[PDB]
Amino acid sequence: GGPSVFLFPPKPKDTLMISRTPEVTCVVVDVSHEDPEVKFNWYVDGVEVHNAKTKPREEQYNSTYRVVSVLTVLHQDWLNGKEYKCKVSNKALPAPIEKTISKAKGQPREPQVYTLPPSREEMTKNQVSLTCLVKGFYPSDIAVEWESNGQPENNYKTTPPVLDSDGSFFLYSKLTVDKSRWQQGNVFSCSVMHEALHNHYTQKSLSL
Amino acid sequence: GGPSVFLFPPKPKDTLMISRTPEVTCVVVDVSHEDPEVKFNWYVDGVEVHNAKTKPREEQYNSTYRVVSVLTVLHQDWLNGKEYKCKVSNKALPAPIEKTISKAKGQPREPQVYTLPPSREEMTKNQVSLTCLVKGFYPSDIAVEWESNGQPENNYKTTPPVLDSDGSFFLYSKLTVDKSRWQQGNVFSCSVMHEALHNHYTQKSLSL
Ligand SMILES: *[C@@H]1O[C@H](CO)[C@@H](O[C@@H]2O[C@H](CO)[C@@H](O[C@@H]3O[C@H](CO[C@H]4O[C@H](CO)[C@@H](O)[C@H](O)[C@@H]4O[C@@H]4O[C@H](CO)[C@@H](O[C@@H]5O[C@H](CO)[C@H](O)[C@H](O)[C@H]5O)[C@H](O)[C@H]4NC(C)=O)[C@@H](O)[C@H](O[C@H]4O[C@H](CO)[C@@H](O)[C@H](O)[C@@H]4O[C@@H]4O[C@H](CO)[C@@H](O)[C@H](O)[C@H]4NC(C)=O)[C@@H]3O)[C@H](O)[C@H]2NC(C)=O)[C@H](O)[C@H]1NC(C)=O
Ligand SMILES: *[C@@H]1O[C@H](CO)[C@@H](O[C@@H]2O[C@H](CO)[C@@H](O[C@@H]3O[C@H](CO[C@H]4O[C@H](CO)[C@@H](O)[C@H](O)[C@@H]4O[C@@H]4O[C@H](CO)[C@@H](O[C@@H]5O[C@H](CO)[C@H](O)[C@H](O)[C@H]5O)[C@H](O)[C@H]4NC(C)=O)[C@@H](O)[C@H](O[C@H]4O[C@H](CO)[C@@H](O)[C@H](O)[C@@H]4O[C@@H]4O[C@H](CO)[C@@H](O)[C@H](O)[C@H]4NC(C)=O)[C@@H]3O)[C@H](O)[C@H]2NC(C)=O)[C@H](O)[C@H]1NC(C)=O
Repeated sequence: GGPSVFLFPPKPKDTLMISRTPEVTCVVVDVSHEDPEVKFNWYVDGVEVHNAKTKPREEQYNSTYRVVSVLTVLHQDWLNGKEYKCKVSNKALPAPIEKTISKAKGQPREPQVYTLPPSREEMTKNQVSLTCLVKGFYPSDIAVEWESNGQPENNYKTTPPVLDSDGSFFLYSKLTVDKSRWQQGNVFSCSVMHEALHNHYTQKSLSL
Repeated sequence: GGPSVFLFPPKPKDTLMISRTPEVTCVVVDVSHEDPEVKFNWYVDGVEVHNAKTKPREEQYNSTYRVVSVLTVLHQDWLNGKEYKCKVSNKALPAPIEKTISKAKGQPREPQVYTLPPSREEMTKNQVSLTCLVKGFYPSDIAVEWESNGQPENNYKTTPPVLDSDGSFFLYSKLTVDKSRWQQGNVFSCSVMHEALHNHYTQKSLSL
C-alpha cells in the first residue's frame, strides 16, 4: 500500500577494514508519485544526528520511487554496539515508520582458525581442497580471504556462518588449487578479520 | 489483501529415505472469514490428480484462516523431475493463483565425501572437530549424519549447501567430540544421502 522501510547494516569488512567506509542505509520503497517527499530523522543511541545524506532518487517502473538515506558510522561506534534509528515520514503514512538496527548483542569471542589439508582420497583429482575452519566466534560478522606467495588467491568459496551448540558461530572456507601447485610445497594462507582478533586480523598458513 | 499461496517441496530426506513420505504442500494464507472456501486443483506434469488431502483448517488470530492441501508424491516422481502445480480458487480472488514446483533442473552429479581430522592446533582444547567435506554434488538436496560404534552421533552441525565455481554444490559437516574419545581410536563416520549416490547412500570413516 503506502511506503515500506528497510534498514540495513554495514558490511562486516567495512567495519573491520581501516580503508572502507561503514554506513547504515535506510531504504524507503513504494513512495508514490503523489507524495514523493520523505523526511528522515536519524538517531544514534537516541541522540538525533544531522549528517545523513540522501542518495539520488530512483524512479521505478511500477510507478513508485525508491528513496534512500545513508548514515556514515564511525567504525568504533558500530562495534561498540550503538543503536541506529531511522524514522521515515511521508504524507501517505498515517504515522511515521521507525526501524532500529545495531550489531548483535552478547560478549564477543575470538575466532579459532584452523587450516586442514586435502584428504588423501582427494589426491586422485586434478584440483584439491584446502580447508579453513573458523570457529568459536561471536558475533557472526566476519570476513575471510586466501593468499599464496604474498598474492591474493581468488578461487575460493566460504560458507555462511552457522550457529554452533555453544552459541558461537563457525564457518568453513574452501580454496581450490591445482594439485601440482599443492604438491610443489607452495604456502597458502587463510586470512580472517573479526572484531575479537588482535588488530581485527589473523592469518594461518597451510602447505605440504 | 486477498489470499496468497506458497508451495513447498518435500524434505530431501523424505525423497531419499525409503521410510518417509514425501509431500508437496500448497499453503493458502489470508483466507477471509467472509470467503473461507478454497478450491485446489493439483496437476502432475499437467495431468490433473485427485488424491490430495486438505489439512485441518487453521484459524489465525488476525481474523484469517490458513488452508493447506498436501499431495503425497512418489519418491521416483520427484527425483525424476516431475512438475507439481497447485491452483487455488477463492471468491476474494479476481483469478485463480497457480504455483508450480519441481526438483532443480540439470544433470545430477555424485557427491565426493572426504573426512578431515582435527587440526593439531585444535588438540589444546577439550573438544575437537571432525570435518566431513561433501563436494561436487548436484542438485543441492542432501542429508548428512554422523555415527560412532554403530550408534548415532548427534553433537554435529552442517552448513547449508554452497554453490561452487563449477556449478556443483559443496558443504561441510562438523562433529564435535571429546578429545579423549578421539585419542582412544574410536571410529567415527559421516553418512551422506543424495540421489546420485549408489542406493542414495554412502558413508566414510575417520579415526586416529
Ligand atoms: C516496485 O518495484 C520495486 C523494485 O522492484 C519493489 O521494491 C522492492 O520491495 C520489496 C518489498 O516490497 C523489498 O523487499 C525487501 O528486500 C529486503 C532485501 O533487500 C535487499 O536485497 C535485495 C535482493 O538482493 C535488493 O533488491 C535490495 O536492494 C536490498 O539490497 C541491499 O541493499 C542494501 C542497502 O543499499 C545494501 O546494504 C548497503 O550496501 C552498501 C554497498 O552497496 C554498503 O555496504 C552499505 O554499508 C550497506 O548498508 C545491501 O548490500 C544490498 N544487499 C543485497 C543482497 O543486494 C529483504 O531483507 C526484505 O525481507 C524482509 O521483509 C519481507 C517482507 O517484505 C519478508 O518477507 C522477509 O522475511 C524479511 O522480513 C524480516 O525477517 C526478519 C526475520 O529474520 C525479521 O527480523 C524482520 O523483522 C522482518 N522484516 C519485515 C519487514 O518483515 C524484503 O524482502 C525489495 O528490497 C525492493 N526492491 C528494490 C530493488 O528496492 C516494490 O516492492 C515494487 N512495488 C510493488 C510490487 O508494489
Ligand atoms: C495473519 O497471520 C498469519 C500467521 O502469522 C500470516 O501468515 C504468514 O504470511 C506470510 C506472508 O504474508 C508467509 O510468508 C511466507 O513464508 C514463507 C516461508 O514459510 C515457511 O517458513 C515459515 C517460517 O519458518 C513458517 O511460518 C511457514 O509455516 C512455512 O513453514 C514451512 O511450511 C512448509 C509447508 O507446511 C513445510 O514444508 C512441509 O513440511 C512437512 C513437515 O512438517 C513435510 O516435510 C512436507 O513434505 C513439506 O512440504 C516447511 O517445513 C516449513 N518450513 C519452515 C522453515 O517452517 C516464505 O518462503 C515466503 O517468502 C517468499 O515470499 C515473500 C513475500 O511474502 C518474500 O519476501 C520472500 O523473498 C519470498 O519470495 C520468494 O523469493 C524467491 C527468491 O529466491 C522467489 O523465487 C519467489 O518467487 C518469491 N516468492 C514470492 C511470493 O515473492 C513468505 O515470507 C508466512 O509463511 C505466513 N505464516 C504462517 C504461519 O502461515 C499472515 O500474513 C497474517 N496476515 C496479515 C499480516 O495480514
